[PDB]
Amino acid sequence: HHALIPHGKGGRSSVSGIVATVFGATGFLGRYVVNHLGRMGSQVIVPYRCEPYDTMHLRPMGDLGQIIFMEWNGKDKDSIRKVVEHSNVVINLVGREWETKNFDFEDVFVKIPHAIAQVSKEAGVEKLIHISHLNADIKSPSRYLRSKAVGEKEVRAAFPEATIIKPSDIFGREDRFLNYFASMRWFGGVPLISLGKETVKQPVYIVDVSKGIINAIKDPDAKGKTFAFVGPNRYLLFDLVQYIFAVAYRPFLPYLFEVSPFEPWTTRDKVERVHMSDMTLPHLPGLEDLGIQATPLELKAIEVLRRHRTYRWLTSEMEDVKPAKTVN
Amino acid sequence: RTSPTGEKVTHTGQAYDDGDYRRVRFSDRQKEVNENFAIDLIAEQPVSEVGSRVISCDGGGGALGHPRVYINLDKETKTGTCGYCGLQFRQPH
Amino acid sequence: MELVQVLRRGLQQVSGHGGLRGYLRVLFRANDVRVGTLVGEDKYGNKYYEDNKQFFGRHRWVIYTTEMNGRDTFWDVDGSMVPPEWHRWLHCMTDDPPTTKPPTARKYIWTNHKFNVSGTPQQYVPYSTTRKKIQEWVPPSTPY
Amino acid sequence: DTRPTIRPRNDVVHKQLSAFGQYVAEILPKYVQQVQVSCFNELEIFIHPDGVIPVLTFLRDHTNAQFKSLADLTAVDVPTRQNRFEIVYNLLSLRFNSRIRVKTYTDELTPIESSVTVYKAANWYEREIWDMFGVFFANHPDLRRILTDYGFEGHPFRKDFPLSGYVELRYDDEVKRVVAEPVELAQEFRKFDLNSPWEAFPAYRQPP
Amino acid sequence: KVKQDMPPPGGYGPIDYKRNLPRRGLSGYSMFAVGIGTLLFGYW
Amino acid sequence: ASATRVIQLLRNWASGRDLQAKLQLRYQEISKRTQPPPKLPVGPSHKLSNNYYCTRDGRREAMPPSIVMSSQKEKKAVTPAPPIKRWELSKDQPYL
Amino acid sequence: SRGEYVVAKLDDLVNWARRSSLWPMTFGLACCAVEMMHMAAPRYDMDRFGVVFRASPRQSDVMIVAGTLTNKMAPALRKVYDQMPEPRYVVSMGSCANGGGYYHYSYSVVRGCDRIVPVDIYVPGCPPTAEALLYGILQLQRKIKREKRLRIWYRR
Amino acid sequence: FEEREKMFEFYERVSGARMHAAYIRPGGVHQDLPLGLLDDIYEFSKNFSFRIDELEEMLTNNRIWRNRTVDIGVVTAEDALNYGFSGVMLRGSGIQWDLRKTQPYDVYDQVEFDVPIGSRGDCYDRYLCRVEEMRQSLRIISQCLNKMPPGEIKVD
Amino acid sequence: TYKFVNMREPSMDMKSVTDRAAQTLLWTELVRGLGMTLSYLFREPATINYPFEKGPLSPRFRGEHALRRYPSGEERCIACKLCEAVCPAQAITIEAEPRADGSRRTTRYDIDMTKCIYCGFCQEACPVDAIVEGPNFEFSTETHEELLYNKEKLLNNGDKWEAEIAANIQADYLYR
Amino acid sequence: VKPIFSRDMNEAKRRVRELYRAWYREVPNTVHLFQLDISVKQGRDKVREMFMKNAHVTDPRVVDLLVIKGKMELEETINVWKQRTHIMRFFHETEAPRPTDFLSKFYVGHDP
Ligand SMILES: NC(=O)C1=CN([C@@H]2O[C@H](COP(=O)(O)OP(=O)(O)OC[C@H]3O[C@@H](n4cnc5c(N)ncnc54)[C@H](OP(=O)(O)O)[C@@H]3O)[C@@H](O)[C@H]2O)C=CC1
Ligand code: SF4
Ligand code: SF4
Ligand code: SF4
Repeated sequence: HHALIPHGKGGRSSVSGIVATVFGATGFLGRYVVNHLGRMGSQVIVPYRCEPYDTMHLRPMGDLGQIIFMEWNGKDKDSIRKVVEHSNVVINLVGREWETKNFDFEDVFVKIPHAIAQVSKEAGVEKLIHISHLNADIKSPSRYLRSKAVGEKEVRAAFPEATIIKPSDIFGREDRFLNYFASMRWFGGVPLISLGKETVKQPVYIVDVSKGIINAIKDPDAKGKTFAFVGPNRYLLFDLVQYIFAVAYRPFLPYLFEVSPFEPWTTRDKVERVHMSDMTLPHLPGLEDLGIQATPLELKAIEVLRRHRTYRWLTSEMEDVKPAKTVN
Repeated sequence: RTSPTGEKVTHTGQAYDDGDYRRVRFSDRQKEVNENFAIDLIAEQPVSEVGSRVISCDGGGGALGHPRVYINLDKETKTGTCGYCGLQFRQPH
Repeated sequence: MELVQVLRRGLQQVSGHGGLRGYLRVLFRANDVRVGTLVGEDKYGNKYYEDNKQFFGRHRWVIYTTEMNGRDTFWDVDGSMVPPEWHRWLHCMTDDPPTTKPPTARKYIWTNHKFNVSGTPQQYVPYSTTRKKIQEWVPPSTPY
Repeated sequence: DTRPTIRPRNDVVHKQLSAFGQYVAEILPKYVQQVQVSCFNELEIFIHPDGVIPVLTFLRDHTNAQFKSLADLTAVDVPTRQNRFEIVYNLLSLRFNSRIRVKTYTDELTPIESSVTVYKAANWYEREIWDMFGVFFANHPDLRRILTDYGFEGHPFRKDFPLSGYVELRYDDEVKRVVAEPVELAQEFRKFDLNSPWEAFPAYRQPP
Repeated sequence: KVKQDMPPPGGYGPIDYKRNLPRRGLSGYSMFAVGIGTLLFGYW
Repeated sequence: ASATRVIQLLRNWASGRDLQAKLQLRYQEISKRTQPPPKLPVGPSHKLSNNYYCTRDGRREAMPPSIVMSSQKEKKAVTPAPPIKRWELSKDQPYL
Repeated sequence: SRGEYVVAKLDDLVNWARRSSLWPMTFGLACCAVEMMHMAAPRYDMDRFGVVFRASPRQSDVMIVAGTLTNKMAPALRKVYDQMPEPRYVVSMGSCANGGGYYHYSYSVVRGCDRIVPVDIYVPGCPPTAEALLYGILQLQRKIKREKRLRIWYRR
Repeated sequence: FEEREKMFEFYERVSGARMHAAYIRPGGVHQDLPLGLLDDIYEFSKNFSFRIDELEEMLTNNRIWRNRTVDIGVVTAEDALNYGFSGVMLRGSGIQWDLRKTQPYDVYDQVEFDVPIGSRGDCYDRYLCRVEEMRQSLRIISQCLNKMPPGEIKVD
Repeated sequence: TYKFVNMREPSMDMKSVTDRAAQTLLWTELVRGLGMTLSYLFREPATINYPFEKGPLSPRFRGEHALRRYPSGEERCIACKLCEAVCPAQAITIEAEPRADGSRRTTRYDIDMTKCIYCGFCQEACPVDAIVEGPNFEFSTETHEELLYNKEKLLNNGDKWEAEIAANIQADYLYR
Repeated sequence: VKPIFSRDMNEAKRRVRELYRAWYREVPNTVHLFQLDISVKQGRDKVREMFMKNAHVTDPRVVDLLVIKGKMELEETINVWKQRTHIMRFFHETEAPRPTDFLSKFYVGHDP
């Protein structure tokens, strides 16, 4: 029904015929996804629950009448219906790394995704892009990963052709993974369980994940396939943190926050997930399947961590830190 | 008038179709529609009967109207219609 | 002396706004406490006053209504609340109040002036007023 | 003719300007190619481009030609001529309360001598001419873009340059900077053909 | 008849167009004398 | 202005000029915004006779620039114009 | 509830402070800056509303883009905007700032400051009359008054 | 600036826009003056001289103002001509040049005024020149208000 | 013809030198300026009480564009499109088709106020006084899309402001 | 025709090499000055690419003007007259790659 012929040169004023409802657009991955849709000329329907002021960053990402902001409630199915009725593609990015007063990991990673998928199918949405985690497992101890996998199964049940993506520790300018390690100063030295010597993580670049999502939407065979976005290289957690502090000009000092009512600095599940080595699933399609070539962390490391410089490393000395050893 | 979708039809005969994605723009905002259809309004206006074969209409108000045009009423079945105003004039039978 | 006259005039202004309560009300709703002849009041409730003694620009003023078009305006005095007919007199376009010289009545003219609805759910959304230009071909519904 | 509609014309100034144009041509036969006085009393001297500095220096220092003020230095791009760019110098003589125009021609490659030595005001004018049209000025103290963007490519005022340009600017969150992207107009500039099919001025008719 | 906005019969009145900055204050000798007198009274 | 005589005197003394004579704020010398309907006049060519446009077509009476000299196939010295006359010092106020 | 009542009242207090003491920075670029000055002129006197022209952008809350944002000036506008502290609001004054106005099809004019910086209030006109600009600021004040930042944090 | 606001009203009364008027059009002016406009112009010009004098009272004789202007940015007359300076720049250095006098246009030949001429070429003299130009402008305005002829406002 | 600003030699009379030194030492001129500002303090402020008090405006004021109707109720616009041509910013987009009755009625009258320069050429060009800039200057929006005015928006603006627009035209049509 | 600066192509090539040396040596500083995320090799690769783009020119006059324009860009880069975005504009990043295969262009649009 809502099929639009793409017309234009793929610019801001062009028409790509992608009416997309990017759930959780006001987020780290959300911004890049909206920007890619906006630069192509897509009708990005933005459902938001926060203040409209917090959504202003998404306004300049699209041409006039291309970014539509409408309020939605995760506890209201009707809100989901009115925000995906005219959409031909729905992207679900709703996920909080810490539980809240009225939203628990189950609600954010099972209940809300399932409601979106069920409503989208009833509305007739062509494609759904759910965003899981690579380490998500039904029997994983962490509630975060366990709940994410539970919702992933329910997403497939409601939306049979849903294209589920499982990124692994996305890194970027406004990321909660690289910046989190470079914020160990608040947490004394560098709190590392067992010096983080048994954890190998595979981080993925933010743009790579976002471009993959856009490519998945265009890809005609991506429907119904559970993609897993893996990083270019696997780094030892200790080496990765050493590299992070190195380019951030931070003294490497190798070495409760859930209570904080404001956004928790650290979560028990986050601590477990940080010290949990990233899984390796070779049976799932990756970025190369979608055509996106993985970008090494080294090239984009400075863009995320130069801003965390202390006194004289972004200039003057400007010592070049060599790439950290990769456990590959 | 209102479309089957529930969207009021403009006097320009425009109504976003059910399959039209652009209909989302009125999701939480009203669709500005003028509620005085001009075509209906002139139809209300009565047809003047002027004995003269040729009459001139300026739209009323002189300089506040439209360029004066002279209308011929020879046609018996048809009624002379102002080019600008649209007012209909007839010659009494 | 004239100072006593000034103070007495201030007390007169206090009385003229309908007691201390009204005096404070106009003080905190309009930040002005001078009185003037009530030229007229629109249907929405805004009251218009004129004092020729005041210098040009403050000779005419409007006290906005508390409730207009189902909106509380006790503190939110929108500048677009002024009805079109009073707009001429208030903005000094004409020297004739609409009460003295009513504007010509036309059926198409609105019966309820609406303030700027930007930011409200009744805001105007742009759209095309034309129809589809190129009609497409309909495939036959009967299998060959 | 007469009556208020017609503009009054002063013949005395016309005669004076014609005489002075002949004066300049006689003094500088090496460079002066043509001398014209418009019907609205504006003397114009056409000079070979090699004579930019000599002719201007004569028109500035000569006792009977004290044009010591460079009013405006501009260029006119006519693509139908081999020397498409036409460099026009507008001068002012306070001593004799008169103005004169020195018009020269140049190509897209042939350099033109800078007149900064003659008039110090020529600096920024020639910078603008180079930036907008692309006319290189030899021996210029500092010839660089003065009005366009720093990284801009192309000369905008050229008749072959698109009005909307080739590139547009916008802010991109992914790169966290203002980026340049190919121009895409939501509403194309509607070209209006207004030239009437009927001749308007018989006096300026070009015979076939 | 023609009713353009025109100068009134007889024209408008005169308009000041020159600097009016007046002369105020005592002479230099007098001002210095006043200051010195205040000083002398203070001293006494 | 509605100011006490004392305030007026203090204001004038501080300024050094009679401010009440020329107050910047406009009170009543302003012209009435509502004015009588005007009757603008017609131009010199609003006539029913001797009004042929050929006699008043200044736009079509322009001519191409006259070519005084073209390189393509005792005189006295000539100035562009008579030399400018020295300006004369103002008589209303010679020195500001 | 009591918690909602406390949060709502505190949010209203915070909203009142910001809207009452808005500090704008004059990003005067073109003709519209002149009318902006006439807004601060005695007749209208934006300071009467608490809106005092803060020269320092580091101590400003509202950026009034007044004029034609050219391509050459475009990077500076964004860089100044991100150096503004939050909460920061952008008010676009004039058709040139809104969508390019007279120079929309120019080769070196940004097609509206909305592309470079997110805009909150658009003031129409060329130039918008000082009252219209004052009206826009008051509309921004009402916009701030409607904001419920704390309430949403509590109801999160 | 309040006086500038009053003059902006004169623009709006005759054109309908405060700053950009498009009133002077090739061929004349768009419309005739609205009845009563000339009278208000006379009232403003009558009290405008006092305002200029008040400006001089606060700046002209002030020693701090002189220190910031006297012997600052001195331009030799010959340099000004060679550098293509015009207007106050030429007059500031003593060059007796003014297009309204040397090359009269419109009916400037039918008005009588005086051209302020500097003596030192510093900023202070140019400041005095600009002030005096305002004074002489009132002189021209009074003449125009008393010589405005009857007729059409556009070429027939 | 020319007046000598400055160019005033100082008298070296001992009295004149004394007064000059008095000005320098006793800071007389600074006190004079201070007194001038003090005088300005006791004047009446010129601030109008917005929005309760509005600034003066003339009937020729140009503001929000509006499409008018004949007294019968028919749209004056007869789709001549010359207002589209005259518009110096190319802001008006007009598409017209023969109406069911058969008159020249536009199917699209779009003007983006974000591109319009509020020149007023459109109202001067219209031969039926259909498009007339209204008196409303306070129509600021919060989103760019709102500025782009549809034909329906223009018709509604005309219907809202018709009384004032007609009164102003009646008060100014003689001048035009 | 009067040569702009170089009478012969060999003289023009001398000017080209001089400009290339200056650009090659400036690239490391430019990355430091504007804190660019490109590598020194990347900048020097771009410099060579830009020079190689205009490698089909045969007129010494055109080569001279190209060198003059190249000098002007270098002057702005050295004098920090350009901004970080201006330097990055050489490296087209946000612009989506337009394919060259006819079948791809056929799918993309009506592009000729
Ligand atoms: N490195 C990573 O961050 C990785 C994350 N993922 C998953 O992919 C997604 C990436 O999220 P990202 O864009 O980084 O955003 P963030 O996790 O940084 O911020 C949370 C996002 O989810 C939305 N959200 C969270 N809880 C709710 C709720 N209860 N109701 C509505 N919206 C909610 C937020 O919108 P709002 O602020 O308005 O509430 C915002 O868009 C998440 O689902 C995440 O779990 C998977 C792999 C790696
Ligand atoms: S909108 Fe009009 S007044 Fe404002 S900057 Fe643009 S052209 Fe100038
Ligand atoms: S000029 Fe008037 S009649 Fe013609 S299209 Fe425009 S609004 Fe309609
Ligand atoms: S007033 Fe001017 S800018 Fe506005 S629509 Fe008319 S012609 Fe265009």
